[PDB]
Amino acid sequence: NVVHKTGDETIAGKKTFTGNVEVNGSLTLPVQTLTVEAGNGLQLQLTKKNNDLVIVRFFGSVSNIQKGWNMSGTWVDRPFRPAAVQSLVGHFAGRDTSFHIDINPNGSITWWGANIDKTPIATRGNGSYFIK
Amino acid sequence: NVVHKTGDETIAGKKTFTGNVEVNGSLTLPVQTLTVEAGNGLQLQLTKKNNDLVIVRFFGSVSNIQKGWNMSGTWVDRPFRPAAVQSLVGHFAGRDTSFHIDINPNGSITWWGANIDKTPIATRGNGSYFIKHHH
Amino acid sequence: GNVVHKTGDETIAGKKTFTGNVEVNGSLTLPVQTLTVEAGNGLQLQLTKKNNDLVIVRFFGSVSNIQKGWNMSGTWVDRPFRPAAVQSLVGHFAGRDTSFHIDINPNGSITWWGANIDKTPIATRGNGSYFIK
Repeated sequence: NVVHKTGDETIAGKKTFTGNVEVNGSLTLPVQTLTVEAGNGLQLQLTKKNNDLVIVRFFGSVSNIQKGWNMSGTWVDRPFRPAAVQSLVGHFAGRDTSFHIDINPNGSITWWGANIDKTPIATRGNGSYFIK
Repeated sequence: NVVHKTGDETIAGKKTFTGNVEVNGSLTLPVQTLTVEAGNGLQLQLTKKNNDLVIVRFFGSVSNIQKGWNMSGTWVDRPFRPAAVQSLVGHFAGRDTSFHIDINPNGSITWWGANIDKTPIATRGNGSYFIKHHH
Repeated sequence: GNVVHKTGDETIAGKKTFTGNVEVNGSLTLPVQTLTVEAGNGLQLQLTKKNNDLVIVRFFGSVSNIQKGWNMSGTWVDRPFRPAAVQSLVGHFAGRDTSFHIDINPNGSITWWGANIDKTPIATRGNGSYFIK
């Protein structure tokens, strides 16, 4: 039940390192992913590592929404919801223009681009937030 | 004075794992937060993990600033300053338009949106940088 | 003695799988690599990759003579920095209200997804993050 300086080993218990720790190989942490059909044609692909850092990738295209409106689709599942509202910037493919969405702590998503009419505009980009 | 394969333990010393490490529970690293009234109505909420990765959340509303001007507010505290100038993109709420700011290693912030006249414009978004961006 | 101690600087081989919770009060240092890319059309990327997974890209340079959906006509991203899946990274034009994005593709090519840019260079800046895995 001792940890050695060689060999593959499994280690249980809470280990608190008070100093500097270096890893020269790979550090593997939990990863979870989620796809959200957020509404109005917007899709989010979320990847969460260490139950904290989330990178959101925008897909789809948005139409028929105004600033301040919540997207009319599926809310972000509980394990991806941030503790505070997170504003994620995205870009309209092939344009000079951008938008942001807010992912609210309840999982709802609020649109904060300009109003978009019936003509969809492709939405892309990566945004990052911390859950805690 | 020995680390075991069970139990809660505290481990002092620089420990270098030359191979692979996996953590199946939570990995807790240092976290520090700071709110900065940057100037010109712009507010930054910074969260720094592992004295390295920072996510900056923009709040407030900017007015009366020209491109390339330092913002006329509070400088970023030393622990949050990057080693190289970092450009963080933000978005004006309810608009098609965006800006960026440069967070300078000295703690200052430079505005790099368009010139903004006296009417404030709400500023939002998350941007991330490494303090230790270099190998 | 081949055991890890609760004191002292020590180097430790073997894959160590911590099935529980781990806390680091000092700094955790993971592998870091950097790359500068003249991506084409004046666009420059400075990339930092940590743990062979998280990448922050920093845009520099000034872009000209590029159309939407065209691949940029410069150096492709070196293999170690390529994402598994296409990653769209938003950038900002310095001193302007306008923005762009590029797609960093799995082969290291980069596709321009701003508006078309004619002969006059516009300065490009900003950070974007992605996971390789």
